[PDB]
Amino acid sequence: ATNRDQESSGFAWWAGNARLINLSGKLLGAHVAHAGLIVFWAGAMTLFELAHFIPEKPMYEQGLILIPHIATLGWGVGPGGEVVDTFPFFVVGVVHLISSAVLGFGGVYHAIRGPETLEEYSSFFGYDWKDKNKMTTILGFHLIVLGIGALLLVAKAMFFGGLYDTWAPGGGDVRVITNPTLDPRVIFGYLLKSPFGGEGWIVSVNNLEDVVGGHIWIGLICIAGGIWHILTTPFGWARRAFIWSGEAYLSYSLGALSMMGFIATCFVWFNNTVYPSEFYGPTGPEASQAQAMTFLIRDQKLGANVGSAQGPTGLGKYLMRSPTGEIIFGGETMRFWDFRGPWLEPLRGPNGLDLNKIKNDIQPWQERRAAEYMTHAPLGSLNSVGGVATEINSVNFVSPRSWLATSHFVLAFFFLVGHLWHAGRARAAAAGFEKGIDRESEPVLSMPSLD
Amino acid sequence: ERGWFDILDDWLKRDRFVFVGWSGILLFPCAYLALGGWLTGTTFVTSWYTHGLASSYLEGCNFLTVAVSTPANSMGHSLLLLWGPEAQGDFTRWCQLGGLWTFIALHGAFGLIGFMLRQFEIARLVGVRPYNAIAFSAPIAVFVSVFLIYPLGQSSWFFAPSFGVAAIFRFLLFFQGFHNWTLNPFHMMGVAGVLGGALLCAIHGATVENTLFQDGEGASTFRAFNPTQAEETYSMVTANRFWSQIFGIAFSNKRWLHFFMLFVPVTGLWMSAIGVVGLALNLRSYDFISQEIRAAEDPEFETFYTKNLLLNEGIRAWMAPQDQPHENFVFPEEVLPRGNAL
Amino acid sequence: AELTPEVLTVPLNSEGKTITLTEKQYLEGKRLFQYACASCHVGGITKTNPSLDLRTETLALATPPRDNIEGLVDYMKNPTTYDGEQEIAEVHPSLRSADIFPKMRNLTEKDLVAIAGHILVEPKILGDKWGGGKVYY
Amino acid sequence: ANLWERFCNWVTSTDNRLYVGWFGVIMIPTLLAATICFVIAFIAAPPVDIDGIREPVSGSLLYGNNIITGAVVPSSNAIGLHFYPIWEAASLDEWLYNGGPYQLIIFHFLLGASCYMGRQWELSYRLGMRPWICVAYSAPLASAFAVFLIYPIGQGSFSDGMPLGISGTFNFMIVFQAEHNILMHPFHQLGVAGVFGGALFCAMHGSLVTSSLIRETTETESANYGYKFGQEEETYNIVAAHGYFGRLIFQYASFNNSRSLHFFLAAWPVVGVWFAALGISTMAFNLNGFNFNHSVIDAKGNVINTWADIINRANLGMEVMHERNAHNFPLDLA
Amino acid sequence: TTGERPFSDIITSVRYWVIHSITIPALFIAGWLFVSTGLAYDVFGTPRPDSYYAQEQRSIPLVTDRFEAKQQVETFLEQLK
Amino acid sequence: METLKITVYIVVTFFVLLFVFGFLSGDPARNPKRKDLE
Ligand code: CLA
Ligand code: CLA
Ligand code: CLA
Ligand code: CLA
Ligand code: CLA
Ligand SMILES: CC1=C(/C=C/C(C)=C/C=C/C(C)=C/C=C/C=C(C)/C=C/C=C(C)/C=C/C2=C(C)CCCC2(C)C)C(C)(C)CCC1
Ligand SMILES: CC1=C(/C=C/C(C)=C/C=C/C(C)=C/C=C/C=C(C)/C=C/C=C(C)/C=C/C2=C(C)CCCC2(C)C)C(C)(C)CCC1
Ligand SMILES: CC1=C(/C=C/C(C)=C/C=C/C(C)=C/C=C/C=C(C)/C=C/C=C(C)/C=C/C2=C(C)CCCC2(C)C)C(C)(C)CCC1
Ligand SMILES: CCCCCCCCCCCCO[C@@H]1O[C@H](CO)[C@@H](O[C@H]2O[C@H](CO)[C@@H](O)[C@H](O)[C@H]2O)[C@H](O)[C@H]1O
Ligand SMILES: [Ca+2]
Ligand SMILES: [Cl-]
Ligand SMILES: [Cl-]
Ligand SMILES: [Fe+2]
Repeated sequence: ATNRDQESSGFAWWAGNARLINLSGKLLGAHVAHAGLIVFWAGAMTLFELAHFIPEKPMYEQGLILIPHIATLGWGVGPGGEVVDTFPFFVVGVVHLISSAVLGFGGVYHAIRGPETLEEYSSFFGYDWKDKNKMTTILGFHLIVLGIGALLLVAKAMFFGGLYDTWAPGGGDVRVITNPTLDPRVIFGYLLKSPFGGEGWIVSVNNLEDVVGGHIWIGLICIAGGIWHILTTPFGWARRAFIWSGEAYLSYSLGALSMMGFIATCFVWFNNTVYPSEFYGPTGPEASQAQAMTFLIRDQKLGANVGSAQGPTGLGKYLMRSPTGEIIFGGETMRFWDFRGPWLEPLRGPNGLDLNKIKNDIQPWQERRAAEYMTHAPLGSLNSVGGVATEINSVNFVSPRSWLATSHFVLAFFFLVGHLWHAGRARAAAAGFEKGIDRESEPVLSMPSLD
Repeated sequence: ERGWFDILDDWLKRDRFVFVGWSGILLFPCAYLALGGWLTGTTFVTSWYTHGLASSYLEGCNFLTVAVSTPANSMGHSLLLLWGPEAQGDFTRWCQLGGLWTFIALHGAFGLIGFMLRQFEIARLVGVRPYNAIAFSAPIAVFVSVFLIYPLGQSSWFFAPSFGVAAIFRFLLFFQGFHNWTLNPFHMMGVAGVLGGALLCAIHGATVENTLFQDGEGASTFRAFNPTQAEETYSMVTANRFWSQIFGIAFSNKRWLHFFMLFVPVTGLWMSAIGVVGLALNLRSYDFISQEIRAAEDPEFETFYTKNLLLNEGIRAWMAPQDQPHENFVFPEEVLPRGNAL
Repeated sequence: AELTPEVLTVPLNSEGKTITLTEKQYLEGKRLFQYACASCHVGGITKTNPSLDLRTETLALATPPRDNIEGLVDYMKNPTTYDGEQEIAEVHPSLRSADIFPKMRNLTEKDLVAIAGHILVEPKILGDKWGGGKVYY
Repeated sequence: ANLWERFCNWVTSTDNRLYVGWFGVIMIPTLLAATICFVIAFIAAPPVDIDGIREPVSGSLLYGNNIITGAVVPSSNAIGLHFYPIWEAASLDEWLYNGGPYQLIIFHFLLGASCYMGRQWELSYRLGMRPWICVAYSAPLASAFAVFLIYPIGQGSFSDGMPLGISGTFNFMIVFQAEHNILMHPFHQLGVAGVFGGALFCAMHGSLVTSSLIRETTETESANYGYKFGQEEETYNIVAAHGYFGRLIFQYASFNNSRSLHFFLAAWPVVGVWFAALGISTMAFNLNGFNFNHSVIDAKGNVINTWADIINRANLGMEVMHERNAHNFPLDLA
Repeated sequence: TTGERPFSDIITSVRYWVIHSITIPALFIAGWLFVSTGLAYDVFGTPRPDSYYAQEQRSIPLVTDRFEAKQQVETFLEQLK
Repeated sequence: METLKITVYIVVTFFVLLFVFGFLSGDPARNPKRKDLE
């Protein structure tokens, strides 16, 4: 029992996985077994979703989060996002499920059967956390893998069927992307946009050409930096700025993952291009704008001049100006005038919403789409009663956007706490006082008093 | 003199797994019956005849919505004894009339007395100062002011809090709509005591845990402490320097620090109890007269104070008919206060 | 109180013929109403047009009358405006527009009767709560 | 000894009466800016059109407020989540009308308070302490982010951020109950257990240590003079405390290890407040409290009210009256 | 220690489980039957799903007198046909 | 307003650089125990 109790290792059972820090072979086992769990869930959850899936209901009425990811990639769907073939969903699930047994097998082997340390067995697979050269080489391999992964999305988009394009003329459809955006002023210009309203930083990406071209740049960048980090070793300025230890490296990744979880939270909440509303339901901004549109349409059909209807506050009942003058929907949805969506843009002119188009060009499919999104607003209770908090039981609904945004905010928050925990501890362990103050060497006793 | 009294004293004070004591003769039956009454009532007993509410697992409620509800308003402040003139010894009627509520409230009151006597009794036998009992006066002040004095000032027990999760939430919202209780400075002091006490709890625990002396070799620092050691397990000097330089001030007296941790939440609860005594009589902090005079005359004058009263007015009108069924409020749709559209 | 055959007896047509639903039909009507209709009609109101509700008194004064099984079954095939003047299949779910309202694709004639029966029975149970909105919650 | 190294040694010096440090270099100017603007605005700012409907709310003392009703009012609903620094306004008078000060205060405050958390880590490193006091501070810090930043983002407007005022706080809480039924959300319930339990264990630890102080003084003097700052020996008898409290409940319900006792004191309120912060942060995306409205139905199908339905009636009253001129359409979807 | 037998001793002893493999399910089944026989309703006076209202009434049988409260409830119970 | 904007941009940039170069300036070694961290 090497390092498998508190006396040998110094770590109690509730910190038991810290006993693995310098047992690369068992540590390898733990990581591979865990990746098997991830792949297992992806496969099993997909199959569960498929078994419970009725093609006639919108995905967002059915508690689906994985099939929408597959459908967005262009598998199983046709014009308007209608499901034409569930077999791709089946394949994706089965293959992930079968693969998890391979990963589970390797993980269990390395964890309990194989060599506990790898340094004696193989200098290629062995590593020391303090070997800055080996650590950047391992990092380099994984950057190359990630860069290949990004290029697979490009290959799917350009050569293997395309992607579902909510903006496609004629209602949304799978479309092959032939001219991805390669202009670095466009691609990197997303990175310097303000993150505030009307700008939205990278969350604002609104067309597939930019999405695909962004993954070309990211693929190349990851492969290049992966080669760079194989061939190089950290420079002097980098050496002096960081802590070089297993726990420190963990803490940096925890920081990175937390940041990504917060970005994913906003992506799914605001973006309706790579999270199409056909599959995920309308965004919150979208459903609120859809209500204004619904009642503009109803009232105009009854004979109202919606352009000149003065509401109780003096602002237009249906239409008003944004603070920079654009014609926008009135009422409380004035806050959401930055929303763009395929069902609304046909009414947009150079000055914002165009009164002539509103009076003459509103098509029945737009009225349908707005009434659907208004009645599937992302509001609902924890027990999945859809609607405002005061609504009665009847509708079993919580938007996928709410499920995905709340879960990933919670996970991102706790991963930020984990970064602080492990970065603070890595710093203290490196400097040598993570177990407490040495009584005979208490630093404050050697310092001058403050007053 | 070793009579029966002293022999009984001997037995009551034996060092056993559960200490009993003289106080235990009051504490154990009363605590057991109050808890047993709450479990019995939330599992099997209705509120249909007193409130018009289902309130038991038997009826389909869950852990959040079960309650032992207060008696009907027409019972007044009746003790509602099982053998009293209302139930007249009939256990089923007694349950239907709300007898379990006074049963829980009264055995609970005497159970609380017994727990505090237990704190005095054990403290006297072990030889410690009785500050734990003194601190426990604050939960007693809260219980007595909210569950006894408040309804005794009102029309009947019906307006006391009912013993359940969602029933207590309704009690919070009633106090906002009718009493404007958030505006009351005695509640504000209670909030300060409760949040400040939670703050002291977090900060003291974290400070000790992060100024520990390295008194062992393991990475788990819990093992490096012996209950009989004479040394402080953490550095008061290092802790004092940390907070002086982070916050400006710090504790330097460890006895003051732990008295203060007693003082802050105990005082807060006592202050909140006083304000609730005022609410027993509807002696509310409802309004600021100067604000009302200005706003009556100047229809452009708006503050967060006037915004909240409109919310209170909504709470009163929309919840009163269902929440006070004995009053028979019929409010036609046209009289209900509502903003535009909603 | 109990869900009796009296409660489950509703007008079949305008001429005064009644039909008595089974408890299974009523419960099936409730499930299908939730499936296909409650996103806009929960509680008997109409979220996208609150002027029109599903109260029987409102349905009686529609053109043609909708306060009976045949009128409601016809509405789900070929819905009209309240005065009968216009056909609104293009913006209201119906069998005629099952291509654009896919949830209507797997409704059968028997399902339409059950949904219709639910709409006619619920006010007999709920009184003002049905079609009354938040005032009666 | 060049000038940059001199500056770095002063910044990180453990001898300054107040530690500065690298986090402090950001902390000090941002907190000063937020404090100065807050004080000026609280006293003298003119009314603010919070809900974007040209209906200004008076928040400052000079415009008819006292300490309890005063507030710095959130920026206008017409601005939503747009960035509104002073230089985006045509004049100070426009900026004041539209609630500009709110944005300036909370952005500088959230930066400053995040750096306050880093500063707690930083000084613990310079003094050779363990590092996790700042992890306890993350619980109140996450809560401020929840009501000033996260909740505005999910709802699409800083006008639904918490006002910077006493009665403004109450308004925020009441409307929150109407729109999310937060009382019925288990994360708020865990938060209540966090702060109720925190206050209980605070009085508990205080009373037990005070109850077992070792006699070192006469009755005419404060028992606090029995402890001397820096002394080596503990000032109370934890064995007598454990002996009392173990008998109050039972022996195994009591702590005799001061280290795990104090860890428990840290963990309970910090974890509870984390859950409270996460409740606000996830109700920001409209995953609301449990809805049992009309959950209980009799044999005929009559609704049988529970206490949940009475709560609903109260919530409706708050819903229909809040922001009484701001809604033109029947659903308050944000 | 206070002299009683340690709990860990007791609950890993075969004799404990010989006794409690009977007494635990027996109590559970007694509680089940208290409900399934309908006895819980009659002990406590709790309405069954079909006894909250009469068939056509929608008013609560609310107690409105202090000293005739018992007779009021009995009268409400008669009116259930 | 433009002068205000340039001023704030310059002020913010100043303090951010101090922060970054500050932590780049051998910060792991600024502790009371082990300096040799690199
Ligand atoms: C993803 C979660 C995860 C993973 C992958 C690991 C992995 C590991 N843990 Mg950790 N641990 C975890 C969670 C995890 N742990 C949790 C939640 C706790 C708190 C309870 C701990 C507390 C803890 C302690 C205290 C210790 C470890 C140790 C270990 C290592 C050795 C385990 C061993 O020898 O058991 C031997 C156990 C068995 C032989 C029994 C069965 C084990 C197998 C793997 C069951 C697999 C079943 C599976 C269905 C079979 C699939 C086969 C199929 C694919 C063909 C191993 C790498 C030990 C260590 O560090 O050693 C140096 C150690 O002392 N862990
Ligand atoms: C990739 C992420 C990651 C990895 C690899 C590690 C790895 C480690 N952590 Mg870190 N940690 C992380 C993220 C991570 N952590 C996050 C996000 C947080 C914030 C919560 C922490 C907070 C943390 C603390 C406070 C501590 C560690 C510690 C450790 C070490 C011992 C871990 C152990 O044995 O736990 C054993 C696992 C358990 C005892 C089980 C935990 C059970 C959780 C709480 C249940 C959660 C509920 C679940 C999600 C849903 C309910 C399920 C239920 C219904 C069945 C190990 C090096 C310890 C350390 O410092 O060692 C150096 C330590 O004291 N971690
Ligand atoms: C990314 C995470 C994620 C998200 C966003 C979803 C979302 C969804 N799931 Mg999925 N699922 C997940 C992971 C996720 N799931 C995992 C890990 C499993 C395996 C357990 C499943 C297995 C699963 C099944 C079997 C089903 C779903 C269903 C659903 C839908 C309804 C959810 C519901 O009602 O929850 C109810 C809400 C809760 C249970 C609240 C959980 C509270 C947790 C315990 C708090 C944990 C906090 C934190 C992690 C711990 C911190 C501790 C601290 C000390 C550090 C919704 C679309 C349902 C569906 O509609 O399928 C189509 C369904 O039947 N899911
Ligand atoms: C990234 C995860 C990972 C890593 C770094 C290792 C590393 C190691 N393994 Mg382990 N192992 C793993 C996962 C991993 N394994 C998995 C998933 C399984 C189940 C299949 C195993 C089952 C296993 C056994 C039975 C043994 C090892 C052994 C070893 C050691 C020697 C291996 C060697 O020299 O192969 C040389 C390299 C090759 C043969 C090339 C293989 C190419 C693969 C099979 C094709 C796919 C490549 C492509 C990148 C895959 C993409 C997968 C992705 C989509 C998830 C080495 C330390 C040996 C050992 O421990 O000695 C004592 C040993 O006997 N492994
Ligand atoms: C997983 C990804 C990853 C990781 C962990 C690393 C890690 C490392 N890189 Mg490598 N690198 C990568 C990918 C990665 N790299 C890729 C894809 C490329 C190709 C572009 C490179 C090209 C590269 C070069 C040329 C160098 C490194 C170097 C290093 C080392 C120093 C890191 C550092 O100081 O950052 C700290 C970050 C900075 C100092 C940037 C400036 C600070 C700004 C102001 C922070 C801004 C933050 C702000 C919130 C940004 C938000 C988003 C923004 C874009 C708007 C470190 C070991 C250095 C090294 O030692 O090489 C041997 C080095 O010279 N990397
Ligand atoms: C190390 C360790 C651990 C961990 C472990 C793990 C984590 C493992 C993993 C594992 C895994 C991860 C496993 C997996 C497996 C899998 C499998 C075994 C699968 C199978 C499949 C199948 C058989 C399929 C089937 C089918 C088909 C084909 C079709 C459809 C239908 C169905 C589904 C039926 C613990 C913590 C315990 C502790 C101790 C140590
Ligand atoms: C894909 C895609 C795209 C693109 C993208 C990109 C291109 C990205 C990039 C990105 C990037 C490029 C990022 C970056 C990041 C960075 C970071 C995040 C950094 C950090 C840093 C740090 C953290 C540092 C720290 C420090 C200091 C400051 C001082 C000294 C010490 C230390 C080092 C600690 C787009 C949008 C078009 C569209 C969609 C898709
Ligand atoms: C009232 C009254 C009385 C009494 C009675 C009694 C005394 C009773 C008792 C009763 C009891 C004594 C009952 C109990 C019950 C219990 C239960 C019902 C429990 C349950 C539990 C559960 C359900 C759990 C859950 C959980 C938690 C809480 C956490 C952890 C985890 C778990 C999930 C496990 C007499 C005759 C004198 C007279 C008349 C009146
Ligand atoms: C917008 C952000 C831009 C970030 C740019 C990142 C580029 C990285 C290059 C950093 C430059 C290297 O230059 C860096 O600064 C100065 C050089 O005088 C040194 O500065 C410091 O040195 C040592 C560190 O041991 C300290 O004791 C000393 O107080 C200080 O002078 C750093 O040790 C060196 O690493
Ligand atoms: Ca390398
Ligand atoms: Cl309001
Ligand atoms: Cl509106
Ligand atoms: Fe203490």
